[PDB]
Amino acid sequence: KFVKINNSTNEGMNVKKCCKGFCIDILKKLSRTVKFTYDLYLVTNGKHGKKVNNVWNGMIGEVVYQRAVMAVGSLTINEERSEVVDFSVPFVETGISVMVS
Amino acid sequence: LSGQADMIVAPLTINNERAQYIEFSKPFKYQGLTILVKKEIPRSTLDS
Amino acid sequence: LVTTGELFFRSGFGIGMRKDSPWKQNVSLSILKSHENGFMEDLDKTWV
Repeated sequence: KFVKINNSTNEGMNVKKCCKGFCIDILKKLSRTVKFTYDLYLVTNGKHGKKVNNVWNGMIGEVVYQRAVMAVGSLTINEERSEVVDFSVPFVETGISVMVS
Repeated sequence: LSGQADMIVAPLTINNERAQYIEFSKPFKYQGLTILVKKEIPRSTLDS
Repeated sequence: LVTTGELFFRSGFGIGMRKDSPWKQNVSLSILKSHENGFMEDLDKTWV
């Protein structure tokens, strides 16, 4: 990953901290089945994707500019995103709901 | 994989055995498969 | 009758196509746009 050095300093050391969960398991299974190698890393600026002045805040921004193949994670299929990048078959059904109590 | 063809608009479940020769679009209805069973009138009505 | 149990082998339906045709991108984009517009939800509610 990338972490900024303190707050004022603009430097940073790319420390190593392994991460796990749901989608990482499917990534491992895909790597085993297709027999390739990966060097996955976390994002730096912003989170998810939101176009602003023809600029994307990472995630989508790091795949549109041919800087990182594939974007493995929690990405929702949308209308504008599918026009810039190319998606694949969904594996988990989801949408918009409410959480009143 | 024939003549007239040219599209299919019907319930066509996505499966591995069918995705090689042809390809589908984004699904327009998510649906699994369940079990449908018969029903009978309960006999615990205290009729006797 | 009643439907019991839980969903398994969850998947989705889809419009078919043959090999590679120019209609693919337009059809997929139109389906996604309709899905996000609530038209599909309203039509499904009305007809089901």
